[PDB]
Amino acid sequence: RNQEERLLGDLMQGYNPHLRPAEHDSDVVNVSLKLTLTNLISLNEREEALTTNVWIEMQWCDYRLRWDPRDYGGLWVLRVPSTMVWRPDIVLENNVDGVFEVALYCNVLVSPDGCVYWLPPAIFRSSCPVSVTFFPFDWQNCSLIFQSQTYSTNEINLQLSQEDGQTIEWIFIDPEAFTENGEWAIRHRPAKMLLDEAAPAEEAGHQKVVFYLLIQRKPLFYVINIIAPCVLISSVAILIYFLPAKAGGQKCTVAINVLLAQTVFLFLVAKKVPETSQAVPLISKYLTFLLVVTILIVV
Amino acid sequence: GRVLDRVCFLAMLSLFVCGTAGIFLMAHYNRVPALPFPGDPRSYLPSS
Amino acid sequence: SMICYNQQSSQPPTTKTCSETSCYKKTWRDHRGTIIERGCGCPKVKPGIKLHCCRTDKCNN
Amino acid sequence: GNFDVALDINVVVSSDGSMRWQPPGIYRSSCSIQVTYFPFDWQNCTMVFSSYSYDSSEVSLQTGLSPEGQERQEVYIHEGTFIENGQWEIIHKPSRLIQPSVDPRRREEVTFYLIIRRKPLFYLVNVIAPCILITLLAIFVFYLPPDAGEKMGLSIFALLTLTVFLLLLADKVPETSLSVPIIIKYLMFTMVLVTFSVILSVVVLNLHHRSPHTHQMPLWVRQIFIHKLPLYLGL
Amino acid sequence: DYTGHITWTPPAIFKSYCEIIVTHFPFDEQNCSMKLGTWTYDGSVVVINPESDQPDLSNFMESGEWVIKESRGWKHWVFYACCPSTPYLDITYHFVMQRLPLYFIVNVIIPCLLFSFLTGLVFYLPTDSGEKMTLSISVLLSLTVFLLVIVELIPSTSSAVPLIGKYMLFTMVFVIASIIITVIVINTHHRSPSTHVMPEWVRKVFIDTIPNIMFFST
Amino acid sequence: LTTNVWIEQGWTDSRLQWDAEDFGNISVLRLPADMVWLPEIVLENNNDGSFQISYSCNVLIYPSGSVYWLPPAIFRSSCPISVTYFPFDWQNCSLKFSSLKYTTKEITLSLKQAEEDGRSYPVEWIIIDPEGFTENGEWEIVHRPARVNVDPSVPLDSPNRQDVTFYLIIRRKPLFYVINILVPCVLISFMINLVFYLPADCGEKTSMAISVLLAQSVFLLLISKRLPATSMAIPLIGKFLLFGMVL
Ligand SMILES: *[C@@H]1O[C@H](CO)[C@@H](O[C@@H]2O[C@H](CO)[C@@H](O)[C@H](O)[C@H]2NC(C)=O)[C@H](O)[C@H]1NC(C)=O
Ligand SMILES: *[C@@H]1O[C@H](CO)[C@@H](O)[C@H](O)[C@H]1NC(C)=O
Repeated sequence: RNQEERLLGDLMQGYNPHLRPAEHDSDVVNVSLKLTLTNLISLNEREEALTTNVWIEMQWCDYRLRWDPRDYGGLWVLRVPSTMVWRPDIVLENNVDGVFEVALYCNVLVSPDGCVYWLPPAIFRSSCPVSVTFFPFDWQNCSLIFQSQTYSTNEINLQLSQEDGQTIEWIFIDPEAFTENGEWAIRHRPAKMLLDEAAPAEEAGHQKVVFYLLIQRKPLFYVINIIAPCVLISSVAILIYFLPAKAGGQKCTVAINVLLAQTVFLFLVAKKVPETSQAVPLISKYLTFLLVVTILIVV
Repeated sequence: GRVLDRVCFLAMLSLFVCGTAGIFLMAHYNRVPALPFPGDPRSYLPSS
Repeated sequence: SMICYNQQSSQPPTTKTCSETSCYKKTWRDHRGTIIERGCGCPKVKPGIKLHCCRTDKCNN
Repeated sequence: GNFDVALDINVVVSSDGSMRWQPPGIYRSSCSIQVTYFPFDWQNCTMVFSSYSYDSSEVSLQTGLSPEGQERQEVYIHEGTFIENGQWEIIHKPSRLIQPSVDPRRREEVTFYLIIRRKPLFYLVNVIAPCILITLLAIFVFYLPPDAGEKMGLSIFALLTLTVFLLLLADKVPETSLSVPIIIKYLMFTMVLVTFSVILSVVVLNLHHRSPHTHQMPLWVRQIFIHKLPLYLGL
Repeated sequence: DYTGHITWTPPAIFKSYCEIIVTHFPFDEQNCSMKLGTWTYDGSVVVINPESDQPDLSNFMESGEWVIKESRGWKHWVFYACCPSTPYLDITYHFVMQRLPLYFIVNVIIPCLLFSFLTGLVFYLPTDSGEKMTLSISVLLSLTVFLLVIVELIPSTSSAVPLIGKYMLFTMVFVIASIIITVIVINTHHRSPSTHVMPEWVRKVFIDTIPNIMFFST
Repeated sequence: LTTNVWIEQGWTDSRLQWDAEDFGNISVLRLPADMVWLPEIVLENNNDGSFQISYSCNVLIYPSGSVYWLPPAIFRSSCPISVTYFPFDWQNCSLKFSSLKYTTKEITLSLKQAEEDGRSYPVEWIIIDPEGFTENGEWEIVHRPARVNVDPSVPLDSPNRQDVTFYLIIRRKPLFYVINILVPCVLISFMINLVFYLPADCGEKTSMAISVLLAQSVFLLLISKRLPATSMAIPLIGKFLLFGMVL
């Protein structure tokens, strides 16, 4: 530890973690960003919130944390608390619960060239406007917008990460370790870097890294528990045309009791449909249609 | 009344089947687009 | 019998013997880097994973 | 997962070195529920207090003496300002010092017990009495004439009301599987009773509407139900 | 200790992602794991070792819904292609749990059985009573109201159809088939002699080839 | 009971005094609350563990040594519910403020003394700004008393000996329950008298009566979610529903 402690003491002499690393004026600190999704926890439609477990890989370089390994016994890496180094204050801008920041402030890994690696994990609840027209056969386009809270484009250059020759323009997902969400399947997972050309350069949050999640709902629960029973119970009402039109035929009993069952189904779906008002959900349209059909059968 | 029942049975069955098929096919054709961004030919997956 | 390699990634080569008629090499990338798993059999790989199943001795590497 | 006290307050320090600390706490503690006699049940809930780090060779525990003293073994409840829980009555509230087993080569704790009885008036009003009424109605379907044509309606709507009360109870019952609550046993018993009322009503309606020209009478049926059993049943 | 030995036993509430199979619910078996490792240290600077092959279950409070059949802890070394000298270590503790099914047996399966038994009983109701479809449609109503109970009780997942879901759908389809066939029977019963002439095949099948109980009068 | 309350604390600190003429006629100073001694007044009546005020604002000190502090707070307290006359019931909740850090020997609690026309009076009530107050959607406030309570039962060295209690006696506005539950329940229950007019050949009497019973059961299902399952009394609507179901 003597070489590690020596290096830490020599590195932390006069180091201000609240001052951006710039060796010359008009220097822009390049920050490369990658996002790994470990599990899509949920999408609550009534709060319009996507809850996700992510690991954010941030890489930048700090000239003040440079050292030569030969002066420290061949030490080639150092684990430093993330509070003691300068950090790009990257936050999820579109958060719905007020949590802008990462869940755990782990150690950074400083290299002899001064290049800092940081992989904090985070629980994020992000705002996802739910398009309800085809519910429960819908797909959603959720967004995760990452930007610096304090620094501008003349101070940090926030870009997507580069692996060997190729830019990672997607959310990374472990093929082996990923467990699919029980109600949502990820079809597309791109990433983009957006910078409005006419935006003020001195303002902080204009260079954004946006990760998109296009997710398709698996509707099997609604098919099994709601849609097919409702279809069957509504099709029962068609049978009254074969009952006799006399006392004991029981046409009206059958039709109106089918309507009562449909009202019970209205109560069942009432606790599950989103409560926005741009569009009528597909399930609500179908239940209204089945109701009207039963009304016409009774008439 | 019997012949009236037989006519209106076919009418109501046609209505029920047509509405059911319309709703189910609007459900069936709502697929995610083949590309993440319309007007952009790229697919944004890691090449192998 | 069948003599198949079983080392991980770029480790020193090591070898085992099994009863299956095929060796397998399984390549996938995690958040840190690339992992290669070598063994015998032909496992059912989940999508996004490269698999090379070969039926000759010491064919993983 | 909360181990600590609710508020950081002062400690009273005497000149001889005595140290008295009376912090407040809000504690959610694990209580294994015995569900067998719910909602006529009583529960034995427990609060185990102990030093998390120091062992018996460093910190030795004893039960807290009250102002009464005399080696108390009880939770103290100030009778003036204590408003009793509307659902629970405290039958016993003892306190004990649990010592761990001897090590050949768990820590000592002070345990406070609350034996508490549920007050079941809500379930008597909302579940038991309607079930009694529905059972009484299920009895009287057999007094309904077959010619009125209202046996199936009464019996199945009684079953439907029972299902509504099952929906009522679904929000309140414990969800464990070590036993069945007695109220659920009563509900299932009543459901089986109404089901059997339906079955026997269907049998009676079958007998009442047997086609005379197709169905001929077995002579044993004529001997029993026309000649023998009526004078026993008062018909 | 005076030798520099450190023991640290903090508590935690672990909320771990585990793939849940709902196929055999409520008779389902789960295998759920806890992967633990040093976040920022690889195996060359920090080595983690299991204290024992088994998780410690001596102070385990017994659960009212799950029984842990087996449990184990496995250490894993991970080597990457780029760095053949630095391992990455983890310890994964897994527990195999079996659901206690009594709650769902009593509160879901038994009423479904009762509604299923009453489904066929409409075929012992004579048509002249005029109560057949009252019975059938009211049993359907009871099933539809109990659907609320089932949805309130079971987890709502779309990963697979559970056994309770299959039994519920079977019971509902059973009731609907009973309703359809009862309507057919009632239509056959009320066939007028004048408008509907009797087919010869119907008379042959249902009146002539009847070697069944002769309690009947052809 | 959940309340938003601004608690006003006043006390003289003889160390924090100055003559204004030696400091440019400065007559007021704003300081962080963490720099001065505080009595540490907390809500003892809380039921969620949040004893303390929410926002620890600045204190105002004056040349006389007086310290004024108006921390706002959001408090969740235990209000036992009497269900006897529901939904025509009124509740008596209290907010009990005291110091758990100091006893009667260390601090003395009292009500604020205000002045009108040069005559002082104790503020014996909860202050509500008439212009800015928005009434609760279902609870009207009838009484707002304030008291200083010192009980002799507890020992004198107990911090719970003295307290200042602010009471809210509040009446429920029954309009929602009258419109949505009570009136439909009564009108369906009174249809049970109509089976006596139904003929026995065309009027299905038992179906109508058992359907009234079913509707009563649905209303019990509605009511059961909205009240605690206490045993002090039966709710008034519960009494009517039991009576109607027996009938
Ligand atoms: C910071 O990032 C920018 C890209 O956002 C880098 O710019 C380009 O880098 C390539 C490869 O080195 C050069 O061929 C281009 O000429 C660069 N373009 C610009 C804008 O100059 C830039 O080099 C990065 N800076 C550092 C210090 O790595
Ligand atoms: C303050 O006001 C008084 C008023 O009499 C004046 O005499 C004095 O000079 C002023 N300034 C200071 C610093 O006291």
